[PDB]
Amino acid sequence: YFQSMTDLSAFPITKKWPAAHPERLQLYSLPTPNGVKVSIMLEETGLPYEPHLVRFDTNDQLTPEFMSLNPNNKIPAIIDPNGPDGKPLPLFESGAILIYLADKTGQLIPQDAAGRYEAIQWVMFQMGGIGPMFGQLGFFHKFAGKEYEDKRPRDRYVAESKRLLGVLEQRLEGREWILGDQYSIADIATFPWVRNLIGFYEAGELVAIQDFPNVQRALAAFVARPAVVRGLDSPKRG
Amino acid sequence: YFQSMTDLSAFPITKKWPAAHPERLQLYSLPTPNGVKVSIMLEETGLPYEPHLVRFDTNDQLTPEFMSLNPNNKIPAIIDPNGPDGKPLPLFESGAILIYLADKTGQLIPQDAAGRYEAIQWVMFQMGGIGPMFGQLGFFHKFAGKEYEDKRPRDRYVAESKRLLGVLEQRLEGREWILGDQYSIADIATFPWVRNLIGFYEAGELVAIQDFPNVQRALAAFVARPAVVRGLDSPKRG
Repeated sequence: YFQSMTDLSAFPITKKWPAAHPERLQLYSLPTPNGVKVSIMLEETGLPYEPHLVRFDTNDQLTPEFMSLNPNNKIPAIIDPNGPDGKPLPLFESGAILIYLADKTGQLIPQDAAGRYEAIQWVMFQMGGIGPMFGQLGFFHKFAGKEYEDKRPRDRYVAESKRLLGVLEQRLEGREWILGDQYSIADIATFPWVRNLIGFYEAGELVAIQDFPNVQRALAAFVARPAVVRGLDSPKRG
Repeated sequence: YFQSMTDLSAFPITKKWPAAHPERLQLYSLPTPNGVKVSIMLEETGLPYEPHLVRFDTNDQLTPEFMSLNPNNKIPAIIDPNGPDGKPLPLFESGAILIYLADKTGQLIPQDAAGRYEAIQWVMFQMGGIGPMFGQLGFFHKFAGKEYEDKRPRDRYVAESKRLLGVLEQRLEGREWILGDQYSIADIATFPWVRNLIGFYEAGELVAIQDFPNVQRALAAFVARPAVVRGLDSPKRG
Protein backbone atom coordinates (compact mmCIF):
# COMPACT_ATOMS: atom_id res chain seq x y z
CA TYR A 1 0.00 0.00 0.00
CA PHE A 2 2.95 2.33 0.59
CA GLN A 3 6.69 2.61 0.34
CA SER A 4 8.94 0.90 2.86
CA MET A 5 11.72 2.96 4.44
CA THR A 6 14.85 2.66 2.28
CA ASP A 7 16.46 -0.76 2.55
CA LEU A 8 19.93 -1.42 1.15
CA SER A 9 20.20 -5.00 2.42
CA ALA A 10 20.57 -6.23 -1.19
CA PHE A 11 24.15 -4.92 -0.96
CA PRO A 12 26.33 -7.19 1.17
CA ILE A 13 28.57 -4.29 2.21
CA THR A 14 25.75 -3.11 4.48
CA LYS A 15 26.32 -6.15 6.72
CA LYS A 16 29.65 -4.59 7.74
CA TRP A 17 28.62 -0.91 7.59
CA PRO A 18 24.86 -0.77 8.20
CA ALA A 19 23.00 2.31 7.02
CA ALA A 20 21.63 4.40 9.88
CA HIS A 21 20.32 6.74 7.17
CA PRO A 22 19.46 4.55 4.16
CA GLU A 23 17.80 7.49 2.41
CA ARG A 24 21.25 9.09 2.03
CA LEU A 25 24.08 8.27 -0.33
CA GLN A 26 26.38 5.83 1.49
CA LEU A 27 30.12 6.60 1.37
CA TYR A 28 32.66 3.87 2.24
CA SER A 29 35.95 5.69 2.52
CA LEU A 30 39.05 6.83 4.37
CA PRO A 31 40.48 10.39 4.27
CA THR A 32 43.27 9.59 1.83
CA PRO A 33 43.54 11.64 -1.37
CA ASN A 34 41.26 9.43 -3.44
CA GLY A 35 38.70 9.26 -0.64
CA VAL A 36 38.59 12.96 0.04
CA LYS A 37 37.89 13.73 -3.61
CA VAL A 38 34.47 12.23 -2.99
CA SER A 39 33.75 13.62 0.48
CA ILE A 40 34.87 17.06 -0.75
CA MET A 41 32.51 16.77 -3.74
CA LEU A 42 29.65 15.80 -1.41
CA GLU A 43 30.40 18.71 0.92
CA GLU A 44 30.67 21.17 -1.98
CA THR A 45 27.38 20.11 -3.54
CA GLY A 46 25.62 19.72 -0.19
CA LEU A 47 24.26 16.31 -1.11
CA PRO A 48 23.39 14.38 2.07
CA TYR A 49 25.58 11.40 2.76
CA GLU A 50 26.34 8.82 5.41
CA PRO A 51 30.08 8.25 5.84
CA HIS A 52 31.54 4.89 6.87
CA LEU A 53 35.17 4.52 7.87
CA VAL A 54 36.92 1.73 6.01
CA ARG A 55 39.88 1.04 8.27
CA PHE A 56 43.15 -0.09 6.75
CA ASP A 57 44.61 -1.12 10.10
CA THR A 58 42.03 -3.93 10.29
CA ASN A 59 42.14 -4.66 6.54
CA ASP A 60 38.50 -3.68 6.11
CA GLN A 61 39.01 -3.03 2.39
CA LEU A 62 39.98 -6.72 1.93
CA THR A 63 36.77 -8.11 3.44
CA PRO A 64 34.22 -9.89 1.26
CA GLU A 65 31.72 -7.25 2.40
CA PHE A 66 33.79 -4.34 1.07
CA MET A 67 34.85 -6.27 -2.01
CA SER A 68 31.22 -7.03 -2.88
CA LEU A 69 30.94 -3.32 -3.70
CA ASN A 70 34.49 -2.70 -4.98
CA PRO A 71 36.19 -5.88 -6.19
CA ASN A 72 39.42 -3.84 -6.55
CA ASN A 73 39.52 -3.50 -2.73
CA LYS A 74 40.12 0.26 -2.84
CA ILE A 75 38.40 3.25 -1.34
CA PRO A 76 36.29 5.18 -2.02
CA ALA A 77 33.07 3.50 -3.05
CA ILE A 78 29.44 4.61 -2.83
CA ILE A 79 25.90 3.36 -2.99
CA ASP A 80 23.43 6.08 -3.95
CA PRO A 81 20.00 4.74 -2.85
CA ASN A 82 18.35 7.12 -5.27
CA GLY A 83 20.24 6.58 -8.41
CA PRO A 84 19.47 6.89 -12.10
CA ASP A 85 16.30 5.21 -13.35
CA GLY A 86 15.02 5.11 -9.79
CA LYS A 87 17.30 2.33 -8.60
CA PRO A 88 20.26 2.25 -6.19
CA LEU A 89 23.60 2.89 -7.87
CA PRO A 90 26.73 1.15 -6.57
CA LEU A 91 29.89 2.82 -7.87
CA PHE A 92 33.63 2.82 -7.29
CA GLU A 93 36.58 4.78 -8.77
CA SER A 94 36.86 8.30 -7.38
CA GLY A 95 36.97 9.86 -10.86
CA ALA A 96 33.82 8.03 -11.93
CA ILE A 97 32.06 9.06 -8.72
CA LEU A 98 32.99 12.70 -9.34
CA ILE A 99 31.40 12.62 -12.82
CA TYR A 100 28.32 10.84 -11.43
CA LEU A 101 27.84 13.36 -8.62
CA ALA A 102 28.35 16.32 -10.96
CA ASP A 103 25.72 14.90 -13.30
CA LYS A 104 23.29 13.95 -10.54
CA THR A 105 22.77 17.47 -9.36
CA GLY A 106 24.19 19.51 -12.23
CA GLN A 107 27.07 21.04 -10.26
CA LEU A 108 30.84 21.46 -10.66
CA ILE A 109 31.08 20.37 -14.28
CA PRO A 110 30.60 22.66 -17.27
CA GLN A 111 27.12 22.37 -18.72
CA ASP A 112 28.22 22.84 -22.31
CA ALA A 113 29.22 19.71 -24.17
CA ALA A 114 32.80 20.55 -25.07
CA GLY A 115 33.41 21.83 -21.55
CA ARG A 116 32.14 18.50 -20.17
CA TYR A 117 34.69 16.57 -22.22
CA GLU A 118 37.43 18.98 -21.16
CA ALA A 119 36.50 18.33 -17.53
CA ILE A 120 36.59 14.59 -18.11
CA GLN A 121 39.98 15.00 -19.83
CA TRP A 122 41.50 16.75 -16.81
CA VAL A 123 39.96 14.19 -14.43
CA MET A 124 41.57 11.47 -16.60
CA PHE A 125 44.94 13.28 -16.47
CA GLN A 126 44.63 13.22 -12.69
CA MET A 127 43.55 9.57 -12.56
CA GLY A 128 46.21 8.25 -14.96
CA GLY A 129 49.09 10.63 -14.18
CA ILE A 130 48.86 12.64 -10.96
CA GLY A 131 47.51 10.00 -8.59
CA PRO A 132 49.61 7.04 -9.70
CA MET A 133 52.89 8.95 -10.05
CA PHE A 134 52.61 11.06 -6.89
CA GLY A 135 51.61 7.83 -5.14
CA GLN A 136 54.73 6.00 -6.31
CA LEU A 137 56.89 8.92 -5.13
CA GLY A 138 55.16 8.74 -1.78
CA PHE A 139 55.98 5.06 -1.54
CA PHE A 140 59.64 5.36 -2.46
CA HIS A 141 60.27 8.51 -0.43
CA LYS A 142 58.18 7.98 2.71
CA PHE A 143 57.22 4.31 3.06
CA ALA A 144 59.94 2.22 1.42
CA GLY A 145 62.31 0.78 4.01
CA LYS A 146 66.06 0.51 4.20
CA GLU A 147 65.94 -2.64 2.07
CA TYR A 148 65.31 -0.26 -0.89
CA GLU A 149 68.77 1.30 -0.60
CA ASP A 150 68.71 2.09 -4.32
CA LYS A 151 67.13 5.62 -4.68
CA ARG A 152 66.82 5.31 -8.45
CA PRO A 153 63.10 4.46 -8.20
CA ARG A 154 62.53 7.45 -5.94
CA ASP A 155 64.37 9.70 -8.37
CA ARG A 156 62.34 8.41 -11.33
CA TYR A 157 59.12 9.43 -9.58
CA VAL A 158 60.59 12.79 -8.46
CA ALA A 159 61.31 13.61 -12.09
CA GLU A 160 57.87 12.50 -13.22
CA SER A 161 56.08 14.33 -10.37
CA LYS A 162 57.97 17.53 -11.27
CA ARG A 163 56.95 17.05 -14.92
CA LEU A 164 53.30 16.65 -13.93
CA LEU A 165 53.43 19.70 -11.66
CA GLY A 166 54.80 21.62 -14.65
CA VAL A 167 51.79 20.60 -16.72
CA LEU A 168 49.47 21.87 -13.99
CA GLU A 169 51.53 25.04 -13.61
CA GLN A 170 51.31 25.94 -17.28
CA ARG A 171 47.62 25.11 -17.35
CA LEU A 172 46.91 27.36 -14.36
CA GLU A 173 48.75 30.32 -15.89
CA GLY A 174 46.08 32.93 -16.47
CA ARG A 175 43.37 30.70 -14.93
CA GLU A 176 41.70 30.69 -11.54
CA TRP A 177 41.09 26.93 -11.61
CA ILE A 178 41.93 24.10 -13.99
CA LEU A 179 38.94 24.83 -16.28
CA GLY A 180 39.25 28.64 -15.98
CA ASP A 181 36.97 30.73 -13.86
CA GLN A 182 34.81 27.89 -12.58
CA TYR A 183 35.97 25.56 -9.82
CA SER A 184 35.13 22.01 -10.86
CA ILE A 185 35.57 18.31 -10.39
CA ALA A 186 38.97 18.67 -12.09
CA ASP A 187 40.21 20.72 -9.13
CA ILE A 188 38.56 18.39 -6.62
CA ALA A 189 40.32 15.41 -8.24
CA THR A 190 43.73 17.08 -8.39
CA PHE A 191 44.42 19.32 -5.40
CA PRO A 192 44.02 16.59 -2.72
CA TRP A 193 46.98 14.88 -4.40
CA VAL A 194 49.07 18.06 -4.55
CA ARG A 195 48.24 18.56 -0.86
CA ASN A 196 49.31 14.99 0.02
CA LEU A 197 52.50 15.19 -2.04
CA ILE A 198 53.78 18.19 -0.05
CA GLY A 199 52.06 17.28 3.24
CA PHE A 200 51.78 13.65 4.31
CA TYR A 201 54.32 12.39 1.80
CA GLU A 202 56.91 15.02 2.76
CA ALA A 203 58.00 15.30 -0.90
CA GLY A 204 57.82 19.08 -1.20
CA GLU A 205 61.58 19.53 -1.04
CA LEU A 206 62.20 16.79 -3.61
CA VAL A 207 59.80 18.41 -6.12
CA ALA A 208 60.59 22.02 -5.05
CA ILE A 209 56.94 23.08 -4.87
CA GLN A 210 57.96 26.77 -4.79
CA ASP A 211 58.89 26.41 -8.48
CA PHE A 212 55.15 26.21 -9.33
CA PRO A 213 53.61 29.50 -8.14
CA ASN A 214 50.26 29.05 -9.91
CA VAL A 215 49.94 25.60 -8.35
CA GLN A 216 50.77 27.11 -4.96
CA ARG A 217 48.12 29.80 -5.44
CA ALA A 218 45.40 27.37 -6.41
CA LEU A 219 46.38 24.86 -3.71
CA ALA A 220 46.20 27.54 -1.01
CA ALA A 221 42.77 28.63 -2.29
CA PHE A 222 41.61 25.00 -2.42
CA VAL A 223 42.56 24.01 1.10
CA ALA A 224 40.91 27.12 2.55
CA ARG A 225 37.47 26.33 1.10
CA PRO A 226 35.15 25.43 3.98
CA ALA A 227 33.71 22.45 2.08
CA VAL A 228 37.25 21.20 1.44
CA VAL A 229 38.10 21.47 5.13
CA ARG A 230 34.96 19.44 5.95
CA GLY A 231 35.64 16.85 3.26
CA LEU A 232 39.25 16.33 4.33
CA ASP A 233 37.97 15.16 7.72
CA SER A 234 35.31 12.74 6.46
CA PRO A 235 34.83 9.92 7.35
CA LYS A 236 35.92 10.81 10.86
CA ARG A 237 38.97 8.86 12.08
CA GLY A 238 36.83 8.14 15.12
CA TYR B 1 28.34 32.80 -49.78
CA PHE B 2 29.31 29.21 -48.97
CA GLN B 3 31.35 27.07 -46.65
CA SER B 4 35.12 26.84 -47.03
CA MET B 5 36.69 23.38 -47.06
CA THR B 6 37.54 22.40 -43.47
CA ASP B 7 40.50 24.35 -42.11
CA LEU B 8 42.20 23.34 -38.86
CA SER B 9 44.97 25.93 -39.04
CA ALA B 10 43.76 27.44 -35.74
CA PHE B 11 45.44 24.44 -34.09
CA PRO B 12 49.22 24.78 -34.09
CA ILE B 13 49.70 21.00 -34.16
CA THR B 14 48.65 21.07 -37.81
CA LYS B 15 51.90 22.88 -38.69
CA LYS B 16 53.75 19.65 -37.86
CA TRP B 17 51.09 17.16 -39.02
CA PRO B 18 49.02 18.90 -41.72
CA ALA B 19 45.56 17.53 -42.44
CA ALA B 20 45.28 15.98 -45.89
CA HIS B 21 41.66 15.22 -44.93
CA PRO B 22 40.52 18.06 -42.64
CA GLU B 23 36.93 16.80 -42.76
CA ARG B 24 38.03 13.74 -40.76
CA LEU B 25 38.86 13.39 -37.10
CA GLN B 26 42.63 13.87 -36.75
CA LEU B 27 44.49 11.30 -34.63
CA TYR B 28 48.01 12.07 -33.34
CA SER B 29 49.27 8.78 -31.99
CA LEU B 30 51.68 5.87 -31.87
CA PRO B 31 50.65 2.18 -31.62
CA THR B 32 51.40 1.84 -27.93
CA PRO B 33 48.64 0.60 -25.61
CA ASN B 34 47.17 4.01 -24.88
CA GLY B 35 47.29 4.97 -28.56
CA VAL B 36 45.67 1.82 -29.85
CA LYS B 37 42.72 2.23 -27.50
CA VAL B 38 41.73 5.16 -29.70
CA SER B 39 42.57 3.73 -33.12
CA ILE B 40 40.75 0.51 -32.14
CA MET B 41 37.70 2.55 -31.09
CA LEU B 42 37.77 4.41 -34.41
CA GLU B 43 38.06 1.17 -36.38
CA GLU B 44 35.27 -0.48 -34.37
CA THR B 45 32.86 2.41 -34.85
CA GLY B 46 33.90 3.03 -38.46
CA LEU B 47 34.31 6.75 -37.87
CA PRO B 48 36.62 8.22 -40.54
CA TYR B 49 39.95 9.42 -39.26
CA GLU B 50 43.31 10.66 -40.44
CA PRO B 51 46.20 9.11 -38.50
CA HIS B 52 49.45 10.95 -37.84
CA LEU B 53 52.49 9.17 -36.46
CA VAL B 54 53.97 10.92 -33.45
CA ARG B 55 57.49 9.52 -33.40
CA PHE B 56 59.24 9.03 -30.08
CA ASP B 57 62.64 8.50 -31.70
CA THR B 58 62.60 12.15 -32.82
CA ASN B 59 60.89 13.40 -29.65
CA ASP B 60 57.85 14.57 -31.60
CA GLN B 61 55.67 14.45 -28.48
CA LEU B 62 57.94 17.10 -26.86
CA THR B 63 57.54 19.66 -29.67
CA PRO B 64 55.61 22.88 -29.08
CA GLU B 65 53.33 21.77 -31.92
CA PHE B 66 52.33 18.53 -30.22
CA MET B 67 52.22 20.15 -26.79
CA SER B 68 49.84 22.84 -28.07
CA LEU B 69 47.25 20.05 -28.28
CA ASN B 70 48.39 17.93 -25.32
CA PRO B 71 50.43 19.91 -22.78
CA ASN B 72 51.16 16.58 -21.00
CA ASN B 73 53.27 15.54 -24.04
CA LYS B 74 51.61 12.12 -24.30
CA ILE B 75 49.84 10.25 -27.05
CA PRO B 76 47.11 9.88 -28.09
CA ALA B 77 45.39 13.15 -28.83
CA ILE B 78 42.67 14.09 -31.32
CA ILE B 79 41.02 17.01 -33.01
CA ASP B 80 37.50 16.22 -34.19
CA PRO B 81 36.69 18.92 -36.80
CA ASN B 82 33.01 18.26 -36.29
CA GLY B 83 32.66 18.31 -32.60
CA PRO B 84 29.88 19.14 -30.18
CA ASP B 85 28.05 22.43 -30.71
CA GLY B 86 29.36 22.52 -34.26
CA LYS B 87 32.94 23.41 -33.36
CA PRO B 88 36.22 21.48 -33.54
CA LEU B 89 37.00 19.52 -30.40
CA PRO B 90 40.62 19.08 -29.28
CA LEU B 91 40.96 16.28 -26.73
CA PHE B 92 43.63 14.22 -25.02
CA GLU B 93 43.59 11.32 -22.50
CA SER B 94 42.73 7.99 -24.10
CA GLY B 95 39.97 7.29 -21.56
CA ALA B 96 38.34 10.65 -22.21
CA ILE B 97 38.56 10.12 -25.97
CA LEU B 98 36.87 6.72 -25.61
CA ILE B 99 33.91 8.28 -23.76
CA TYR B 100 33.72 11.11 -26.31
CA LEU B 101 33.73 8.74 -29.29
CA ALA B 102 31.15 6.45 -27.69
CA ASP B 103 28.89 9.44 -27.10
CA LYS B 104 29.47 10.98 -30.52
CA THR B 105 27.98 8.11 -32.42
CA GLY B 106 26.15 6.21 -29.70
CA GLN B 107 28.28 3.06 -29.87
CA LEU B 108 30.18 0.81 -27.45
CA ILE B 109 28.81 2.27 -24.24
CA PRO B 110 25.57 1.18 -22.57
CA GLN B 111 22.71 3.51 -23.38
CA ASP B 112 21.07 3.21 -19.99
CA ALA B 113 22.25 5.64 -17.35
CA ALA B 114 23.52 3.24 -14.72
CA GLY B 115 25.28 1.20 -17.40
CA ARG B 116 27.03 4.37 -18.60
CA TYR B 117 28.44 5.02 -15.14
CA GLU B 118 29.50 1.38 -14.83
CA ALA B 119 31.37 1.74 -18.13
CA ILE B 120 33.05 4.91 -16.92
CA GLN B 121 33.95 3.12 -13.66
CA TRP B 122 35.73 0.30 -15.51
CA VAL B 123 37.49 2.78 -17.81
CA MET B 124 38.67 4.61 -14.65
CA PHE B 125 39.90 1.32 -13.13
CA GLN B 126 41.92 0.83 -16.30
CA MET B 127 43.24 4.40 -16.34
CA GLY B 128 44.19 4.56 -12.66
CA GLY B 129 45.20 0.92 -12.05
CA ILE B 130 45.88 -1.23 -15.11
CA GLY B 131 47.79 1.23 -17.28
CA PRO B 132 50.00 2.80 -14.63
CA MET B 133 50.85 -0.44 -12.81
CA PHE B 134 51.40 -2.63 -15.87
CA GLY B 135 53.48 0.24 -17.23
CA GLN B 136 55.71 0.35 -14.15
CA LEU B 137 56.21 -3.42 -14.38
CA GLY B 138 57.17 -3.00 -18.01
CA PHE B 139 59.75 -0.42 -17.04
CA PHE B 140 61.35 -2.41 -14.23
CA HIS B 141 61.26 -5.74 -16.07
CA LYS B 142 62.06 -4.79 -19.67
CA PHE B 143 63.58 -1.30 -19.82
CA ALA B 144 65.42 -0.68 -16.55
CA GLY B 145 69.16 -1.21 -16.96
CA LYS B 146 71.75 -2.98 -14.88
CA GLU B 147 72.09 0.09 -12.68
CA TYR B 148 68.74 -0.99 -11.14
CA GLU B 149 70.24 -4.16 -9.66
CA ASP B 150 67.64 -4.09 -6.89
CA LYS B 151 64.59 -6.13 -8.18
CA ARG B 152 62.38 -5.01 -5.32
CA PRO B 153 60.64 -2.40 -7.51
CA ARG B 154 60.03 -5.01 -10.19
CA ASP B 155 58.59 -7.38 -7.62
CA ARG B 156 56.29 -4.70 -6.21
CA TYR B 157 54.76 -4.19 -9.65
CA VAL B 158 54.57 -7.96 -10.32
CA ALA B 159 52.49 -8.35 -7.18
CA GLU B 160 50.26 -5.40 -8.07
CA SER B 161 49.84 -6.53 -11.70
CA LYS B 162 48.82 -10.00 -10.49
CA ARG B 163 46.32 -8.40 -8.10
CA LEU B 164 44.82 -6.33 -10.93
CA LEU B 165 44.63 -9.36 -13.22
CA GLY B 166 42.74 -11.12 -10.42
CA VAL B 167 40.19 -8.30 -10.33
CA LEU B 168 39.67 -8.65 -14.08
CA GLU B 169 39.52 -12.45 -13.78
CA GLN B 170 36.78 -12.39 -11.16
CA ARG B 171 34.87 -9.76 -13.09
CA LEU B 172 34.97 -11.81 -16.29
CA GLU B 173 33.70 -14.95 -14.57
CA GLY B 174 30.32 -15.62 -16.15
CA ARG B 175 30.69 -12.63 -18.52
CA GLU B 176 31.63 -12.38 -22.18
CA TRP B 177 33.17 -8.92 -21.78
CA ILE B 178 33.79 -6.57 -18.86
CA LEU B 179 30.22 -5.18 -18.92
CA GLY B 180 28.59 -8.56 -19.69
CA ASP B 181 27.30 -9.51 -23.09
CA GLN B 182 28.18 -6.25 -24.82
CA TYR B 183 31.72 -5.44 -25.91
CA SER B 184 32.46 -1.86 -24.91
CA ILE B 185 34.94 0.91 -24.33
CA ALA B 186 35.89 -0.85 -21.08
CA ASP B 187 37.31 -3.77 -23.09
CA ILE B 188 38.95 -1.43 -25.60
CA ALA B 189 40.67 0.43 -22.74
CA THR B 190 41.83 -2.72 -20.95
CA PHE B 191 42.84 -5.50 -23.34
CA PRO B 192 45.56 -3.53 -25.19
CA TRP B 193 47.33 -3.34 -21.82
CA VAL B 194 46.88 -7.05 -21.08
CA ARG B 195 48.24 -7.71 -24.59
CA ASN B 196 51.29 -5.47 -23.99
CA LEU B 197 51.98 -6.92 -20.55
CA ILE B 198 52.37 -10.46 -21.94
CA GLY B 199 53.68 -9.42 -25.37
CA PHE B 200 56.02 -6.45 -25.72
CA TYR B 201 56.82 -6.26 -22.01
CA GLU B 202 57.61 -9.99 -21.76
CA ALA B 203 56.02 -10.10 -18.28
CA GLY B 204 53.75 -13.10 -18.85
CA GLU B 205 55.96 -15.47 -16.89
CA LEU B 206 56.29 -13.03 -13.98
CA VAL B 207 52.49 -12.66 -13.68
CA ALA B 208 51.72 -16.27 -14.74
CA ILE B 209 48.99 -15.28 -17.20
CA GLN B 210 47.74 -18.90 -17.36
CA ASP B 211 46.37 -18.39 -13.83
CA PHE B 212 43.64 -16.10 -15.29
CA PRO B 213 41.65 -18.26 -17.74
CA ASN B 214 38.77 -15.80 -18.20
CA VAL B 215 41.28 -13.05 -18.98
CA GLN B 216 42.97 -15.38 -21.47
CA ARG B 217 39.63 -16.14 -23.12
CA ALA B 218 38.65 -12.52 -23.48
CA LEU B 219 42.14 -11.44 -24.58
CA ALA B 220 42.18 -14.09 -27.32
CA ALA B 221 38.73 -12.96 -28.50
CA PHE B 222 39.83 -9.31 -28.40
CA VAL B 223 42.98 -9.64 -30.45
CA ALA B 224 41.17 -11.63 -33.15
CA ARG B 225 38.59 -8.91 -33.84
CA PRO B 226 39.28 -7.48 -37.30
CA ALA B 227 38.85 -3.89 -36.07
CA VAL B 228 41.34 -4.59 -33.27
CA VAL B 229 43.87 -5.94 -35.75
CA ARG B 230 43.45 -2.77 -37.85
CA GLY B 231 43.66 -0.46 -34.84
CA LEU B 232 46.81 -2.13 -33.50
CA ASP B 233 48.59 -1.11 -36.70
CA SER B 234 47.47 2.52 -36.80
CA PRO B 235 49.15 4.95 -37.26
CA LYS B 236 51.41 2.98 -39.57
CA ARG B 237 55.04 2.78 -38.41
CA GLY B 238 55.84 3.93 -41.93
